Amino acid sequence: MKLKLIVNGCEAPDDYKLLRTTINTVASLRKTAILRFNSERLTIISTPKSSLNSSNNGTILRGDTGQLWCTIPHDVFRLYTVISARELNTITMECNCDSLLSVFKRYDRVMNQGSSSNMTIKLQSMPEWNPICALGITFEEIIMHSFKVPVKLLFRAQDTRIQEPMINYIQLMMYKLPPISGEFGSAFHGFIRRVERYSNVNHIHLMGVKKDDVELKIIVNELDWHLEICWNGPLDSVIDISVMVEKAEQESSSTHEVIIRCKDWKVCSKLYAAFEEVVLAISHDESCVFHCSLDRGSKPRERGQIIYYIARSKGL
Amino acid sequence: LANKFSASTVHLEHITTALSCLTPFGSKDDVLIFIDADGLSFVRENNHVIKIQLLLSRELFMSYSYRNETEDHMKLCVKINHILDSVSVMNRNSDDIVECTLSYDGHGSPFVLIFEDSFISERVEYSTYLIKDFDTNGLELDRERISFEAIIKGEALHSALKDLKEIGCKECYVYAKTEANDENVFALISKSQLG
Repeated sequence: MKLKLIVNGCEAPDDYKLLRTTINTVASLRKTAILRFNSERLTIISTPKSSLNSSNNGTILRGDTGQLWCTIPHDVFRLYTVISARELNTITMECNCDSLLSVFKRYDRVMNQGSSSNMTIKLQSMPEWNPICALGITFEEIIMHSFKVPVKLLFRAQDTRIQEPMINYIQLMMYKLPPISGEFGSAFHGFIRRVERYSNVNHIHLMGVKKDDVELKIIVNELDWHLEICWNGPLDSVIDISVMVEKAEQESSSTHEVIIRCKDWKVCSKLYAAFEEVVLAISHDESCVFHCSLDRGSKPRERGQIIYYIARSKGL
Repeated sequence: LANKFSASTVHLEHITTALSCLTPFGSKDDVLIFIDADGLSFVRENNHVIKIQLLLSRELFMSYSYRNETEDHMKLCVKINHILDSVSVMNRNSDDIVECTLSYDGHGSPFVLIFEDSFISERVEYSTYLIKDFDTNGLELDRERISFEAIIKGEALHSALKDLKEIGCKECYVYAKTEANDENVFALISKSQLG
């Protein structure tokens, strides 16, 4: 199950930034993350349904339902040697975010020092200890620094159970957020972080109303006084015992609303500050999806994708 | 606007100054708001013994609309702590705020305060409460029986008040006397720990 990979930060810094942001978000979202290595791309997944994550019982105690998916085209790695005997040569692993984040932080420190080396990653069988293997990582520091991280492989039955959430696209309203690098980036960044000024606020009500032809609002009713925050700047819109959640009747055909938690909003703000092209999709009283897209061309190349699904924190 | 009363301005100093002036009357109590074509007045009373009334005239607002017809004035009551907290959080970025508008739509509706920035507007609605039976007009100066009058400069009076406060003054006595040859004697006598 060879997984020899080469990572360089001096070539195509956008890809390195995307990988760093993905690992940072998955580490800040949950303790362990799933890594799928396909013949075409690398998928990094943070889901409460993972074997290691489900132990914490986050869903029933704190409502940890959000799911984070990141796709990294194989062009990011200088060398992509992924050979397997499964569908499309897919190898699934469940790694710990803390060790990987620490290793990448050390790599960032070394790169900022001035080194221009490369990081080599491989899958090895540690004799010290779903068999558990090690992710051997090596790199030079102008001195061969080598670190190893425990990892657990997943079977096909285990791999297929982890599926990306699918949203009702026809019943979904998408808004194209202003670019962060643009003149309106700072204003929107402040607007997203505005609700953080209220310590005791735990839920925020996002609303989007047609009539630049749409407007977005954040409502807070957890204080002694009703609070409404409106963005008046330009904003373009893209054109068992289980039961179905009850959806409140829409006030109008051109208004989409959803109540979510403040932590998810902070994560969305971090994602917006990380990437340039950001899209906010709202399914009325159902969910909120943050889609960050990185575009690179040569024969256009694969589009780097980061999708964060957030379930409603409360009903409407 | 469609509101019965709507007043918008570009100077944020008036609102904060009025709130600061009203603060010494208690951080957690009621404030009465009077609205009329002349302007908007804030009224507070303490222990039925003291009363304060601060008036913001029509000229202070860049736009002022009072479309009420049935009644010549509107009366409402709000909680000072709510406004204080809301303004304190909303006024953290005092440099960027460019417009401030008050609005009201008669009895049964909230008092609406909107801070409008270049691209972000924050709207807060304050719930209103029944006005206490006590009439603020009860404590008024009988203009036909003035015992004495005096005109003083603000800075000197402020310095005197600071001096009285810092010595822990407990009782105050305003002494006013006049004589011939334009001789005037206005004094404040304090009983405190110092004597």
